[PDB]
Amino acid sequence: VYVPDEWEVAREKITMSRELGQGSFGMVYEGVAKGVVKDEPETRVAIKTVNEAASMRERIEFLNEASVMKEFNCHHVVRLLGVVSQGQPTLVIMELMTRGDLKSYLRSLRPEPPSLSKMIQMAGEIADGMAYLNANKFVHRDLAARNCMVAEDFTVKIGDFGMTRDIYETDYYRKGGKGLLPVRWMSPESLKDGVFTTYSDVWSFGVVLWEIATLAEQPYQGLSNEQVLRFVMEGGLLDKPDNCPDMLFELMRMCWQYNPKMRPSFLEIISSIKEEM
Ligand SMILES: C[C@H]1C(=O)N(c2ccc(SC(F)(F)F)cc2)C(=O)N1Cc1ccnc2[nH]ccc12
Ligand code: NI
Repeated sequence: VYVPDEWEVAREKITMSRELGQGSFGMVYEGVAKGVVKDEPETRVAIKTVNEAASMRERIEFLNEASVMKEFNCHHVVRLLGVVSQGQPTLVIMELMTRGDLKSYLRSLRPEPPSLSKMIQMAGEIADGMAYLNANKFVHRDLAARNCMVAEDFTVKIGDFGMTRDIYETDYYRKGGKGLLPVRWMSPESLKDGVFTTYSDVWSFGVVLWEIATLAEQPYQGLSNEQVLRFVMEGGLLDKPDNCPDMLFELMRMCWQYNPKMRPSFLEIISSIKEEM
């Protein structure tokens, strides 16, 4: 969009309530949208916005990125509901994930022993999505607990809040003063040669596993960003989390195989888990 399609919807249908946080292209809100889900009058939505400052060509960056999600149909990726293109506010509508990001959820559980089952359950839902994504030649590049989203019924879905929430600023290194990088989630090949594949994603899934087991500790805590680079690229791995089940630690190690070709497909992982069930 360029070229509005059947996805285009009316600004009037979309009422915005409170804020969620800062997206790459502008703020993001809670809200409600009528006639966007069939057999359903009203729908709780995340309204993503561009900026009353940033003009046409970075307003197109935004829409054409969301044009990619039109292809998608996984109950385990966050759903595009519509677009609002013609008009100065310029916003995208998305199924509202009501329990927020998975890092926040896991941290909300700290201050009071999560079942192998519960964790295997989540890890399976996460791989469902990533399996679909990588199926459709889509490589996420920032798979992390902070980009997994939780539903009213505790279902996990792959999303992407972007690299720019105040709340997770310690999760990004500005390497070279070039882009923000999730250096703690990145494969040695992503770190050295800037290589991003479906297996760069399987590396980050292993880190997410680690996050699930730790109720979202900072990976490689006690290492500065430059030291993580050095550590991982030089063959270095994360330690087995305290009270981590073996099932789970051994997935993480398959995901952290140095040589990307030795790591498994999300399909391999879904297979691997779905026996333990
Ligand atoms: C910022 C908005 C958004 O644009 N995305 C998103 C971006 C790309 C894809 S496609 C991919 F998963 F990457 F493959 C999916 C979702 C989100 O997750 N968002 C956050 C979000 C969505 C819903 N409910 C929420 N609650 C609290 C936050 C929140
Ligand atoms: Ni499911």
